[PDB]
Amino acid sequence: MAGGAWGRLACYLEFLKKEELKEFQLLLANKAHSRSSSGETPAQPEKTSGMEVASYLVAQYGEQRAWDLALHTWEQMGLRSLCAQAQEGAGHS
Repeated sequence: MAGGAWGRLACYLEFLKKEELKEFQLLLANKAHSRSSSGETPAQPEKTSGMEVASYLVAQYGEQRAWDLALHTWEQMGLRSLCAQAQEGAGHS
């Protein structure tokens, strides 16, 4: 199935769990392409599954600054595999 604007998005977000899915949604909000003198976003997050972080991130931004910033946020953690899979022409494997 396709999504609101995700489909396969939540499949990437099925591999990882709180062990670094939390760090992902965290590191994101620090990087947060605004850049201003706080380095957070307003309204506390409430979304725990990868699916939920999907429909969350498209709300925060849209497809664009969701995924474009996501592909940075894996540079922070060190998920070169994800940054590969996301671009591999493959839709995971």
